[PDB]
Amino acid sequence: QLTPTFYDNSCPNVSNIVRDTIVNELRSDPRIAASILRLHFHDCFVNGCDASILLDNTTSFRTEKDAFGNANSARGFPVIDRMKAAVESACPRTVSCADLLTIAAQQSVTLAGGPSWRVPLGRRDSLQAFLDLANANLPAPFFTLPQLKDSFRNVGLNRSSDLVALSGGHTFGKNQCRFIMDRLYNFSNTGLPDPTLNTTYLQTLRGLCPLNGNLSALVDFDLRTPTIFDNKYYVNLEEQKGLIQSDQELFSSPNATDTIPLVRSFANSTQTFFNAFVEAMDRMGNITPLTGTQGQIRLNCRVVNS
Amino acid sequence: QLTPTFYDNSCPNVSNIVRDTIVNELRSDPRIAASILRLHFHDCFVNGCDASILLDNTTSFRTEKDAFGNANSARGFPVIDRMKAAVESACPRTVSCADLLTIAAQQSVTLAGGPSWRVPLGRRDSLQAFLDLANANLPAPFFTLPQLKDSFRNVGLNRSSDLVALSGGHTFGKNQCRFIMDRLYNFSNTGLPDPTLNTTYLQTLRGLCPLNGNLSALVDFDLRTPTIFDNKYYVNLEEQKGLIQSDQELFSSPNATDTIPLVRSFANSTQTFFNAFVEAMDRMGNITPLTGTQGQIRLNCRVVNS
Amino acid sequence: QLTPTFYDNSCPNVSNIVRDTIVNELRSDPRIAASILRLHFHDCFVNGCDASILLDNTTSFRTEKDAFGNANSARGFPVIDRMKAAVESACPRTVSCADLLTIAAQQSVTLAGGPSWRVPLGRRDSLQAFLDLANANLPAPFFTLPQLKDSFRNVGLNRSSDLVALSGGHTFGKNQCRFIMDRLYNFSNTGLPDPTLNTTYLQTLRGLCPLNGNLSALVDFDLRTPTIFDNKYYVNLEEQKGLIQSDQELFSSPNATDTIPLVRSFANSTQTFFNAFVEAMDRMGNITPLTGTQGQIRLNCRVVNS
Amino acid sequence: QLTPTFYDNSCPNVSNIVRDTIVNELRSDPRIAASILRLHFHDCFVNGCDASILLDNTTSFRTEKDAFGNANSARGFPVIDRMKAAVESACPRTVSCADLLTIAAQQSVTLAGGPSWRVPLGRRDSLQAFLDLANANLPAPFFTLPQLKDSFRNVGLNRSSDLVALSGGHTFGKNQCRFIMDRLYNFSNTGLPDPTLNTTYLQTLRGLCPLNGNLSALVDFDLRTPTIFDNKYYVNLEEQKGLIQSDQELFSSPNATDTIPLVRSFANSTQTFFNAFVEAMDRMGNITPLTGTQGQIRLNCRVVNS
Amino acid sequence: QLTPTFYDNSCPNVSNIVRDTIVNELRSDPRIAASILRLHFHDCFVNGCDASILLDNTTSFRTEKDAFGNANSARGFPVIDRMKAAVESACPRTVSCADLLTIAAQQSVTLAGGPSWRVPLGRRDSLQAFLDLANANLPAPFFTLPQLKDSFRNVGLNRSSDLVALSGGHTFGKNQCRFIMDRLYNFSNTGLPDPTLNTTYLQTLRGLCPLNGNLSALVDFDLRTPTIFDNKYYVNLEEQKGLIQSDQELFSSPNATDTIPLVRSFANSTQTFFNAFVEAMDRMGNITPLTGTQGQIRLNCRVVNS
Amino acid sequence: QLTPTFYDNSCPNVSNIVRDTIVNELRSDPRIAASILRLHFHDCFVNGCDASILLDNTTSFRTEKDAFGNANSARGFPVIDRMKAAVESACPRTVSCADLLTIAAQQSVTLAGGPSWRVPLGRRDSLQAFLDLANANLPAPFFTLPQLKDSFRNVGLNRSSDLVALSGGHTFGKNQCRFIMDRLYNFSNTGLPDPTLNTTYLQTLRGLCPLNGNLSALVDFDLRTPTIFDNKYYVNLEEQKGLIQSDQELFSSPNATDTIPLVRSFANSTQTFFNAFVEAMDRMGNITPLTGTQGQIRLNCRVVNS
Ligand code: HEM
Ligand code: HEM
Ligand code: HEM
Ligand code: HEM
Ligand SMILES: [Ca+2]
Ligand SMILES: [Ca+2]
Ligand SMILES: [Ca+2]
Ligand SMILES: [Ca+2]
Ligand SMILES: [Ca+2]
Ligand SMILES: [Ca+2]
Ligand SMILES: [Ca+2]
Ligand SMILES: [Ca+2]
Ligand SMILES: [Ca+2]
Ligand SMILES: [Ca+2]
Ligand SMILES: [Ca+2]
Ligand SMILES: [Ca+2]
Repeated sequence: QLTPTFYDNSCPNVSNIVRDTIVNELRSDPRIAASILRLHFHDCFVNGCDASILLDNTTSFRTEKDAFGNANSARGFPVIDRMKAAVESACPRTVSCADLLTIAAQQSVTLAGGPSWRVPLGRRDSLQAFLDLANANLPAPFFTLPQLKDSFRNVGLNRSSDLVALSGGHTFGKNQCRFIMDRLYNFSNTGLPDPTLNTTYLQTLRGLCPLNGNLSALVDFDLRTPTIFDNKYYVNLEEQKGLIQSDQELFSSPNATDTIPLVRSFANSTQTFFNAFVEAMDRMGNITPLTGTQGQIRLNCRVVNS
Repeated sequence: QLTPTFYDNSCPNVSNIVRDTIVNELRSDPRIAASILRLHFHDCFVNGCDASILLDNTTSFRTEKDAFGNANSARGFPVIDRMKAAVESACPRTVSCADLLTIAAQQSVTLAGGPSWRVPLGRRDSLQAFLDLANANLPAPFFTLPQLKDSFRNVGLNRSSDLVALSGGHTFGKNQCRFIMDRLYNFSNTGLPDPTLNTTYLQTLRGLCPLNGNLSALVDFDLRTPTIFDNKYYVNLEEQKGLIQSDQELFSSPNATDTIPLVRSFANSTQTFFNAFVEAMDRMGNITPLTGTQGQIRLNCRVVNS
Repeated sequence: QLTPTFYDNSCPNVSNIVRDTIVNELRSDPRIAASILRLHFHDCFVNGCDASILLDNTTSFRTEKDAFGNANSARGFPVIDRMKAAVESACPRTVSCADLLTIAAQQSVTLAGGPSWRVPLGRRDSLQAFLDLANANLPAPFFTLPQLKDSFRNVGLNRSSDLVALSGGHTFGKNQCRFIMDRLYNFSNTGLPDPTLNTTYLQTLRGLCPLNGNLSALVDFDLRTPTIFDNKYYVNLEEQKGLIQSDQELFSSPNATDTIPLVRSFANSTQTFFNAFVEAMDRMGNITPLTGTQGQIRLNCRVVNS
Repeated sequence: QLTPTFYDNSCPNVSNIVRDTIVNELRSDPRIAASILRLHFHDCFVNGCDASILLDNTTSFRTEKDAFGNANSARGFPVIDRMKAAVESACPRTVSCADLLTIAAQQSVTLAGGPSWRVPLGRRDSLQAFLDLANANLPAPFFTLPQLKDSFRNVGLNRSSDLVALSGGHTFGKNQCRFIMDRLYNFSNTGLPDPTLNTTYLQTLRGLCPLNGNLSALVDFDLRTPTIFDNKYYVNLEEQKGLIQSDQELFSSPNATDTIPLVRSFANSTQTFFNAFVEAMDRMGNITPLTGTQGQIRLNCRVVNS
Repeated sequence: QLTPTFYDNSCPNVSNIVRDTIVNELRSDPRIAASILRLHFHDCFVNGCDASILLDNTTSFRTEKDAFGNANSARGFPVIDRMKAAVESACPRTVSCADLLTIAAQQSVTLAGGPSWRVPLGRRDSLQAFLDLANANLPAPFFTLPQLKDSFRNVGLNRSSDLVALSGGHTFGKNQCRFIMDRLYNFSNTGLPDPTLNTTYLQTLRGLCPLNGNLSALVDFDLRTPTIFDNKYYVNLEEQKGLIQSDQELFSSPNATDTIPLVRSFANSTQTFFNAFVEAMDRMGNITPLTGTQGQIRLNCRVVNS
Repeated sequence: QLTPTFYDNSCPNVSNIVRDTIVNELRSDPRIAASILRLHFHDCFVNGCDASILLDNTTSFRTEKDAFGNANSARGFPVIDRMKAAVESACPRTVSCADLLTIAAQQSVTLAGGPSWRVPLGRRDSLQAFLDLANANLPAPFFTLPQLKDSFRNVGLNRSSDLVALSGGHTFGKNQCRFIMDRLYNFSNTGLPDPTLNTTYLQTLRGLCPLNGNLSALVDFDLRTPTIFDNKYYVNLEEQKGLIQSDQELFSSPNATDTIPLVRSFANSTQTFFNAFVEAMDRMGNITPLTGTQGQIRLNCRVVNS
């Protein structure tokens, strides 16, 4: 039902427009590509990729921007508005916000040096935002592996490769100190740091996130190549250098039987990882989409067309 | 206009409640899933899926339960009342009986081992029952293929796949002897059995439905897997083992030019059949629904809210 | 994702059927093998090998047959229809037109004496034709080397070997006089012939394409073996006997630094060329294919299944 | 590094001298202003504005005058020699040929009625001519929009305004029939004229360039004001009256998403166009200049000082 | 594309492991080396050396073990499983079953005293088994020479040396009486034994395979050195002592014009035969392999990885 | 005497070749761009940019690779050999190793995100390596500011901007712990750390370079953007975060009167820094070059042509 050539006759330049917008932002916000990939992920895990995450509050529904995994964390919204205005100008009423965000996530990966592919298209925009569902569906950094696995399965991403490949999104981007404190100082009430955190790195992290510092300070997800989309994320995991608990568990959990091989496999071959990432991405992009005449094609991503 | 996420913020647990109710019934009535799928079908073919079939007699209108294809045949009503009370208790005045029956039919298929999907929702309940329309719209086992085709077209299901896929509902469930007698003994006044009925099976059927037995005795629609929702129904058709005339005609009628390929196709691939079934089901679920402020959300499925 | 054994259980005889059809045509049209190889190439460069080039005009989309590089040039369509009818007869609804054209191109090469291999299979057919994209993506005979290189890169064929190997398709086949006139008489407004065209050959070409003759008259791409698929194409390039500008530039352009070695290499070893050709062909055959449930398996290559 | 006041103390009268020379030529060759603007453009696109285009053949290097876009097309050289002798007489050894040609191009625009500004100065003259680079860098009338865009980007003119503004140089000047024939009779082998050429104008052009006439006959670039530097060039584009393919594509190409607005914008306001032109011109004038002690200040523009 | 050093950095000990396993088996089953060489041959002739022959039945495909030339004949499977477990233990997920069987066949030859060489590596495992293709591609003992030649050509082994060299695999190993009965008693309905079978040997064979004995009793292929890989196989052919019809025909067929010289040549020089064998083996090992990312690296040779 | 257009007619593709080589290396060694910039610097400071640093030992002279500032520090040599072979293949005997290394250093800067410019060319290669001169001319991390200033002046880089701009090369790249130990623990026998090293950073550095760790472990020169060529290097200096003593002294030395303003100036404007860097680079590239017929054009950078 979704096809990569959906706009080829109706709006042949969409990807160019999306790409130009991102390249442009990158000059002022080098973090933009990572943020955008994350928005798509947060979009798709709550009722599919329907742009529900882009809606602002209304008297009929609460915005997903207030969900626990989005509040004071999700960012990049004005950039999406900018690309939407640009494409409305070129192909009035034709490209939905759901598709736009998908194309943008894909372009962000390629621009950060990752694989290049054409994402299936033709999704439509939701009529409401689902805050409660977002609170229930988004995974948290403190989940154990069986919990992460449960979280992915819940939305239909039932293969270990889905979880392992998609976690590679942590090959760039930033993370707040608040999310790693319980690991640097008192992990799970043991009164000691997380035993799976390499001790040399532990010292560095403590320097970046001092026990009485700013919890909103940012640290890079990938210590090797912080801004390049490549497979270094997996190399770090093998050395016990995954930044957040959910990262390290893919390699260090007693339940990581089925994941350790994929991790090793992705760490050994950039190509194997890229192919896997691309397939996992297209599976995530296919979660319960709105197609045909369901939903709408928003004029502005933040509000339902009236 | 109908969207699968309609209740996601208002009554997130509906499907769970519906599913639990059915699983529970299944312990005492293994036939319940089949019966429920049949109610939805009989609902949708008479003025759309508006729960009109669930209304009991009033002084202003006759119940569809007395229609020729419903009388002493349709069953499962108390189970619908039970799930309705359960959901009224969880989400007072929010889920209509039309939606409830749709969710229930879908859950019955999955629970019997069929595909799993999210049905479009947001239908509303009718204000009256349409007995005459039911007498005119419901197909009968003795219809020829052009008649079955006419019957489906009449309600908008105009593709051969609609008829072939939806007939796969006969992959489980029961059927009364009365409906196959004219085939086992004197078919169409020829004084002989239906030539399209495999002769070995003919003997078995005669053992189950003796010339002077109980016409209400039940036989399984699918001799291979009587209770499992799978594609065996089509395999039987190729061997001349379709139970009722309307089943066998999809493969044996001289007019079965456009249907034979679909039958063969569904018999060869469980996946092809499942996809087809799901699409056909969603097309049937979209017949002239009552949406927006039309119709109502009944407190009890058997009566109009006063 | 694409595998050479895709039809081995479902339609084991496809290649035989394709081969027999071509052998048969060859008796009446000795040019058929060359034409078919060219169709596949023109198919793959416009949204991948999805048989989009085979669709005829509809009210929703214009046919690619009217694209600048196809109009009054592309040929062989009725032969594809013939092989499609033959395979539909043997394996109803199983082999897509995209796969058929790929198998046909490969068989045409082998039958003209080239290498023999099994092409990866499992592609599906597009839902529309892309005329504008064809106008933008197909290379022209007057492109400079950096332009040819840009054209190939654009579709993902980013290696110099891709361009050099695939240009070897000019080892057989015909070309119209109109495409070489600017070279025989007034090259690039210099008022003189192309200095890279051997002068003895120049005289012959002028005899074949007189200044006031028929622009549609045909000349052979390869003067050594016009109909045999071998490496002579490269030997001609070293002697300044490439027929069209884009051919000669691979060896004579000031930017031909990376291509001259491959040309020399392919001219010295039939085996080296064959291996290269085969790999380049499989890379071209892998451009953004439609797989799984995307696109369809057409009953007739010229129209979308309704 | 380049400053508009470079000669203000050393040779305060240069512009006057340049202007007087042009005014004088204009009496005998009304086309001179257009030709001169074109020389500067052809100078700057090949290794920057270094007067490399003005050098005649030597035994060490071939003249750029033989490049494909210059041969039997570029003109105005003796007029440059005349202004050079005049300024050598006033300020011996002080003004380079690169600066002279820049001042001349600017004066030609103003004298034809365009904006007036002071161009940045201080460039120096090259030691050789670059024929191959000229063959690779100069755009041709048959390029598609993505090709024109690629051509400009290649030399550093990376904004759509650069291409759109600078194409306005076609607001005056002449063009040979040979460059529009493929459009009037057989466009891209379609056997039909270019569909983007207004049909009334098509007839006029055919009258000026008969199918068997003189290919060197000249037609005006701008049908509204052939000799006045103004924004009419853009008005013609909106009516499908751009003379050469590269002109019309800025408005009619499927890829003209980012250019159509600029075209419309320049067509609506002479001032907006003038400002844009001036900025684009100064960006082109800044391509990799030779400054300080690099290159030399030629005594005669056609030869390197020995 | 296939290289002998493929595992040298990833799993340097594979050959040692394979060799040790075979040496070990040899103590209990002296026939193991011959059987293994035969498995590789049967693997390669059905869709290339992709380990398709090692897969057991599934509901999606029938095992090739039931093919006419495999049923109650092919053996050695548990030994392959043993070496696979041993190498999985040393280099988890790195060596495919296709490569393993190739290395094993080569080691079996050397261990039986044949030449020693490094086989090209890097093949991958198939996703299905091809029973019908096996029934069509495997040669039978009763084929005439033109039929054997046709059989080899069909898979790409088009030289007479391929057939003659590879038939030398009969220099060791066993054969069932059933395959030589038609020759010892009633050859081709002549009511007489095969005239090309030396009469003294005929008597011995009759003693081993009595007219009413066990058809599964085994006789040695090579009467001179039954277990040593050497050229004696050819010496026997010259004396009319080839055991099965396809063996003797290489020397006695009226069509054996091109083969008789090779036979004589191999009978005269152990070195000439060894070189030929090795080259023929590497050509057979190169039949349509799955490389790069095609196919997979099985964890267990009998089943597809799920 | 040196001109940026030196190879434009003789080997127009050199820069492309150099750039492609580096882009390629970057995939495996992200540190390559930094290393290459450093080689050029070490080349130019010892008898000018004459590629003397690239020569290996001979019986007539010792290699500069053994100089104190090169031994177990300088790297990237095989990459230079690779680009040299590539350009010899395209323009035999035309580009010297001295020019190649200059182009490479410039390309490394741009590829890491720095300015883009065309370096003056035409240098030639030396006939010997100068080890003693290298020992005397290369600056060390422990030099005081007057010593650094003396070192630069000695080779002709007599402006404070030369030292300040060129020190910005430390905006990327790595440095060994051994070079910062005296600063982290016992600075200049004071028994205390360097007072000009920010104390928070001091802790981090100590974590990276423990008092009894590996002296060859690497730390990044720029803590803000370790791999991006930008002006952050200067921002760190103002916060006392220059990594090595010679870095911090430009801002903290009592003699830093003339340098502090430049540091502040470069920290405030990326453009000001880029312009300065480029000019400083071209001044360094002009140190006593071998031109005309002096020196030679090496076939291989490691040895003198014999
Ligand atoms: C194409 C025309 C159709 C005809 C003529 C027909 C006829 C029948 C008949 C006569 C029975 C048995 C009634 C009894 O013994 O009391 C029956 C049962 C059933 N039918 Fe159909 N049917 C048709 C289409 C469908 C469709 C489209 C569906 C649903 C998707 C369906 C689902 C069922 C099920 C599941 C049962 C068994 C119900 C139970 O056991 O309670 N039928 N049908
Ligand atoms: C590299 C750029 C290429 C250009 C500019 C180009 C151009 C052309 C032209 C102009 C013709 C003759 C058209 C006519 O007279 O009607 C032609 C014919 C042909 N081309 Fe190419 N071609 C290119 C690449 C390829 C590729 C990659 C293949 C296939 C692997 C190919 C295969 C053929 C064949 C076999 C013919 C003859 C077709 C026939 O006789 O019907 N070409 N090509
Ligand atoms: C965008 C791509 C461009 C193309 C493909 C192009 C093409 C041409 C052609 C083919 C001619 C006529 C040649 C002849 O008949 O001999 C011409 C003339 C001219 N072009 Fe362009 N041009 C381009 C850009 C420019 C630019 C940027 C300028 C200057 C700012 C310019 C200024 C002129 C002028 C003034 C003439 C007339 C010269 C005369 O009458 O002597 N062109 N151009
Ligand atoms: C002002 C005096 C300078 C001193 C004392 C100095 C010192 C050093 C030292 C000690 C290292 C690390 C060596 C190692 O760990 O093996 C280094 C690396 C580096 N230096 Fe400098 N340097 C100076 C000037 C420059 C200049 C002018 C440039 C170039 C424009 C430069 C570019 C680099 C680069 C890019 C690296 C990292 C190389 C790599 O990662 O391989 N340095 N420098
Ligand atoms: Ca969503
Ligand atoms: Ca990374
Ligand atoms: Ca109803
Ligand atoms: Ca069943
Ligand atoms: Ca296509
Ligand atoms: Ca040929
Ligand atoms: Ca120039
Ligand atoms: Ca004008
Ligand atoms: Ca096989
Ligand atoms: Ca033997
Ligand atoms: Ca030096
Ligand atoms: Ca930096």
